[PDB]
Formats: sequence, structure tokens, C-alpha cells
Amino acid sequence: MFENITAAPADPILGLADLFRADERPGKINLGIGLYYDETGKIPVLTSVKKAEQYLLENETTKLYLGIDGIPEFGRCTQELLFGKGSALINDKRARTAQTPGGSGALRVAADFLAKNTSVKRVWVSNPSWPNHKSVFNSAGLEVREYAYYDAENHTLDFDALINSLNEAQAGDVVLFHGCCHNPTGIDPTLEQWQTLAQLSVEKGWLPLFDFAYQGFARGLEEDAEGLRAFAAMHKELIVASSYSKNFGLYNERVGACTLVAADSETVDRAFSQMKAAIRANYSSPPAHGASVVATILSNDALRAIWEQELTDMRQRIQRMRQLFVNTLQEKGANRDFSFIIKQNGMFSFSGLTKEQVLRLREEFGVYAVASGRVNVAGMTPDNMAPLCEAIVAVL
Amino acid sequence: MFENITAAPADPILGLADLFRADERPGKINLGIGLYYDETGKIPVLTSVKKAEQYLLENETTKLYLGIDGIPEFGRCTQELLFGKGSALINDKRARTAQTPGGSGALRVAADFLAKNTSVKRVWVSNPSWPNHKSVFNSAGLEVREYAYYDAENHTLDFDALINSLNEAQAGDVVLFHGCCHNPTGIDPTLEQWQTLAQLSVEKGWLPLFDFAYQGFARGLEEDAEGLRAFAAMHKELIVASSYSKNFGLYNERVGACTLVAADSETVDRAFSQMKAAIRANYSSPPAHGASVVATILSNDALRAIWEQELTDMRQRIQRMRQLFVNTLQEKGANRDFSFIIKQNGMFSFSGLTKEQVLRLREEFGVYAVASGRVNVAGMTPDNMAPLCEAIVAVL
Ligand SMILES: *Cc1c(COP(=O)(O)O)cnc(C)c1O
Ligand SMILES: *Cc1c(COP(=O)(O)O)cnc(C)c1O
Repeated sequence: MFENITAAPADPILGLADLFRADERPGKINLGIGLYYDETGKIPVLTSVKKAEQYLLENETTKLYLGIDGIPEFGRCTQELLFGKGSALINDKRARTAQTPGGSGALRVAADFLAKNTSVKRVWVSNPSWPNHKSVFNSAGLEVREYAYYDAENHTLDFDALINSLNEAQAGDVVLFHGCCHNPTGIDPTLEQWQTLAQLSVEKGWLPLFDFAYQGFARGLEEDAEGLRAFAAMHKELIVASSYSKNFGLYNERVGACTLVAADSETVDRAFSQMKAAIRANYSSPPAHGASVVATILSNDALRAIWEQELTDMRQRIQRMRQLFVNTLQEKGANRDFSFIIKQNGMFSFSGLTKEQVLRLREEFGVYAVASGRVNVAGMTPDNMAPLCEAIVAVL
Repeated sequence: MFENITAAPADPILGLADLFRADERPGKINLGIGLYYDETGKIPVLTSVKKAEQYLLENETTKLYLGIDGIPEFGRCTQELLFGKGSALINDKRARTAQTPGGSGALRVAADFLAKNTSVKRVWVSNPSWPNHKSVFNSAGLEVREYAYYDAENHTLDFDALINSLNEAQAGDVVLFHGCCHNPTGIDPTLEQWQTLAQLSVEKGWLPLFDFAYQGFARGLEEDAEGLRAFAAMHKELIVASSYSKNFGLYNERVGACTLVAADSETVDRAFSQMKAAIRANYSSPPAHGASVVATILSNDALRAIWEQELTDMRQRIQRMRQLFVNTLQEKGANRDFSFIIKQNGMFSFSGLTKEQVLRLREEFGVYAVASGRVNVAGMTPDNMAPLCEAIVAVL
């Protein structure tokens, strides 16, 4: 029955980790997958987290199934993180949150939900975008179309080209936005542009879906939510697929959430009940661990304090790594100018190397980047910075 | 966009959880959802589990993403527990295992895989069956048909009906089987009946799918795997969705596995690549916690010894509650004769109660059972047995 199955091509991201973990080369450098690395080159468990886990070890008394939608407290905290402590969304009880296995699980949950309870047929994703977006949506039976975004010869956000592209989107179409830290470009809309898109989308009748996986890595917690918050003030309905993988260093515990908003309580409850049915036919209930971690920290004043500090440290190192990177490129006598890299934000930088420069960088020097030329700046360290820049310069 | 969404009906199982939580009557009794309770009435965290957890707290240095298929050790152990220590399956390298978020997530992973890579169009589930089977499969765009199973009158396995009904399954159809501890009848075939079924299925051309969620609750780890093992010797291709939720008391951590078997190593490999693609478009990678716990305990001779005893205790306690239940029923007044209950395996007995009788026990005596009349014997304690057998008798 399987005699005919065809071999799938491997994940452009997840697949590279396999090649990586296979070269027996001494000085290999991994700048592919979106992990945060410290000065010493490791991917540490944060301390606030270790503290939270200790607490859990002492205090848990049962492993009793969670409800479909997970931990209440977790949902509450996510909302305020998301909309504000103040908010009317929260005040009017307009939103409902489901804890899912990572922000990947939330995307799928939303897709399954949309495909089965709405008249949605297409979803609009930026170009370029996170490669898994297409697979998730196609998996639910939805079609994906792209909208212009990135201005390659200037490394910018091509606003009108983005807007003109969107004019092709019909009313009732889904349009996907990246909260902040655009993956893989690192180019984000300003607050004005966010406001414009908000208005437009209200006129054109689109349903907004925000992919929020980097809250806190651009400028800060509250200010990273600005774009989302502007949309929220104008819309009656929207979906937020959020992740705690990067901001809590909880990658393998799978912690994310799916937030549903409707014009009002009665509607949202009705709507959510179906979202629940979609979950039940998937993984049933969500994994407690990582989510208990996040709820514990967000719920405790001390731990939260530590956590925020650990987060601000993460963000700053990355910003340091980015200046260090171009300066060194410079000193190493790089052809082009790479100063645009200083303007982007988050873990990734769109380097501008070609398919075959990245292919070369790898076969030849053990430097691992994603085919699109996306580079993980958080994987860079003062110790690997020269060898790195020396390889790049050698291929350009 | 969400204005016309209709409210979903509640889950026969999970839904009761909700009502239970909200019921304020003091002496309530829960015999709904499949959770193991102790003499004192709690869902405790096993000792071997708390140990393994301590070990993790101390030894973990990273939260790094696991791979699509999870922790290699986990899969290795799972295959041994499943096929036995030195199986040819393991030796020939025919099976491949993916770690999933519970047995639920394994079921779904298999459905998505099947629906997309094979020409499978329909799935055969027993009557009666675990309510969620239907939903998972339908979600994948698969048809679910039913096969005769239980004989209500003499409360037993009707082999002819079972056999005669399958007679309509076509070649290339999936036939789903319960490893042991039939949910919800508690009626399992004999080894001899297992052997018969194993021959038909081959002759007839079916693709067997085993739902294995109660390994260890019938007779023992190995004994419990017989039917599966007999199937494994004749078949070329097989699917296994297993759960560690009940045998490890790890309910909310979501630990399960999906094992894919092919005629050979190359085929299975090729096939598994697709299964992996299906997972990437779903939740990406699995939750580390509970799986780490399982691998830790299975790979350490000492922790393993403790666990197997903990598990033996569970099974034993349950069988005690069985006989206590009938005796008390009788000596307390019952009209009917519930002795058939002594011959079922697992957490659950099919009580023979009416939809009206279960509604009533709920509404009137605070006793929670599932509408089909399935009761959780493992939710019964020596302290609640009195008031319980009284409620029942009063509705007879
Ligand atoms: C990492 C990432 C995701 C998926 O997040 P997980 O929490 O790892 O499932 C989704 N979208 C973007 C833009 C991401 O960077
Ligand atoms: C419990 C159970 C499952 C799913 O269990 P998980 O909690 O997701 O591991 C599947 N099938 C049967 C028959 C079960 O009893």
C-alpha cells in the first residue's frame, strides 16, 4: 500500500539541522534555524524557567487532562500580553484563547477552523515569508496567494507595491500579518503604515490573521504589540496565532496560543466552541509543562522581573551581534555594503547572498544558512565572527 | 465572518468534565473520563515519574527543538515495548516511529498521512467504539464505517457478526483495532481469535491500524501485545497509534507514538518522510517533557522496576473494584445480574444502563457516567461504592 509512496523533499529549515548534525567538520557554524545562542555558543534554559520548573516539581500533585483549551490562567496572561492590561477586548469579553502546541499548532488550528466554519478559500501571505505558512494552509484545503513586501534593491518595505498587490484580495479573504520581526526579512511596518493597513483592511473586508512569534525582540513587549493593537481597535473580528518558543527559550515544550476575537461575547463563544471541536479532532488537549511554566512566571512578580531582564538581554546581544557583523565584514574587505542589516530586526537578517553562495558557504566552509539567504544573527558570537565573515567575503 | 457559526454540540466525554466541575452538590461521583484514581480518590503523579522529573530538572541544559519525529530513544523503546525485545521488525529495520502529542495526535497523524499518500478512502471502526475515532478520521476527509462487535444480550464478543460485517470491507480499506482493553466494552478477542483475524486481513487485503492506549492494564505489558504481535508476523504493512497517557499517569503531558511498518527498510523510510511532512504542517515537532520522562524511565533499570510495579498496582486495584462493584450491587438490591462485568478488562465496563438511567443518576444522585452507559471502574473506591450502588439500584 506504500510501495508507491514518493519521498518528500526535506524541510528547507528543519532539514538543514540534519545536514548540520552530520558533518564531522571541526569548525562548522550554524546560522540556519531560529534558535537563540549566548556568547559562549549555547542554547541555555533561561533561569526564570528553571525556577518555574522547580516550583512545579514541588507543587504539582496530578497529571489530570487539561481542558481542550488548556490552562485558564495561561489564556488570561496571553490576552493582556497581547492587548493590554486595560483593553476593551478583554473588558467586553470579546476574545477567547486556546493553548496549543506552539505557534505552529495555533496556525493549523486556525486553518482547520476557518476551512470548516467559514467561507474562506484563500489566505494571503507576504513575499517572502516563513516557508511553513504555505504548507499549513494548503493542509487545511485553503489556497495561498502572495503579496509584495520586500524591496530587494533597497532592502525596504515596498509599501505601495504591497498595497497594490492587496487590492486583488476579495472581501472575506484572509490576510496574514507578522506582528513584528518579519521572518525572514526583519523589515517591519512603521506605526503609520500599520494604521493605514488597518483602515484599508476594514474597508476592503479582509479577515486579519496575525502570526506573533517574536514579541519582545524588536523594541519591547508593549511596543511590539502596537501594530496588532491598532488593528484591534478597528476590527470586530480577527485571529492571533501566538508563540512563546523564542521569548521564553521554550522551543521543545511547544507553547503557543490561538486567540479568537468576534464582535461580541455571544458570537465569540459560539465561534470558539467550533474551534474547540477542531482541536479535539486533532491532538485532543494541550501539553501542560511549558504552559505551566509561562503561566507561573507571568503570574509571579519576581520571576516576571527576572524573565523580562533575560529577554532584554537576549534582544540587546542580538543588536550587538548585528553591528559587529557588518563592521567585521567591512574590515575583512567585503565587496558590497551590508549596512542595511543594521536596520532590520529580530533574529534574522536577509543577507542578500545567492542560492549558490549559500550552497558554497556550506560545502566549502561549514557555514550553514537557509537557501533564501536568511541568516540567524543570534547564532553569531565574537568567537565565530571572523571565520564567518572570512567565508562570506570569500564567496562574494 | 463568524456571525452564522453554529454552536458545536458538546463532547460526550470531555463535556461531562465541564458539568462535573460546575456541579456543586457535595457528594458527587465521577465515572466519566478515563482517569485512574487511588484508594483515596486522587489522580496522583506516579513515583517513578516524579523521580525522572527530578533528574531532568538537574540534567537539562537546553530547550532546543526536537526533530519532527521526536527523541530517538523514545521511539526505540516504544518499538521494543510494542514488538518485543528481539523482533525481526526491529532487526530488519522495517518500522519507524514518530513521537506525537498523545495517542490522539498519533491517530490524526496517521489519518492525514493516509488521506494524502495512499488511496485509502474509508476506515472501519467497531460498534461501539471510542467516540473520537469518528471525528479524527472525518477531519482528514475519510469515511468511517462500522463493524459488528459486542453482543449486548450475553455481553460478549460476537465473532460471526464481527466477521460477517467486515466481509464488506474492500481490499485497500483500513480496519482499526483496539490492542487490548476495548474502549468501551472491555471485551477483547482471544489470541485464537486474534490469529484468525490476522489471516483474514491478509487474505482480504486490509491495512490494519492499531489503537494501543492501555498496554499493561489487561494482563501485562507483553501479554497485552499478543494480538498486535500476531498481526506483525503476517503483515507487510501496519500502523500503530499508541498512548502513554494511562500507563504512565502522564495524561496532560501528551505522550504518544505513531509507528509505521513497511515491507522493507527503504520503503518505510520513503514513506516516513511523508509522515514527517504531514507532522510539519500540523504542530511541527513534539513536546519534550513527558516523552523525556518516558524515555528516562524505560532506559534506566531501577526506575523501570519501580514503574512496572506502580503499573501492576493500578491494574490490580481496578480488578478489585470490579468484584467489589458486583457484590455490593447484589447485596444492595439490584434486579439485574451484573456478573458479566467481572469478565471485562481495563478501566471500563459497559453497564447496560439506559440513556435515561444515566441522565437520572446524574441529575438526581450526582453520579457521572457516559451516555452509552460506560462507567470508569477505576473511579470507584471503597468509600464511594456504597452511595454509588445505591444510586444505580434506585434507577433500575
Ligand atoms: C518560529 C515561528 C513560528 C512557529 O513557532 P513555534 O512556536 O516554534 O511553533 C511561526 N511563525 C514564525 C514567523 C516563526 O518565526
Ligand atoms: C485515551 C485513548 C485515546 C487517546 O488518548 P491520549 O490521551 O491522546 O493519548 C485513544 N484511544 C483510546 C481507545 C483511548 O482510550
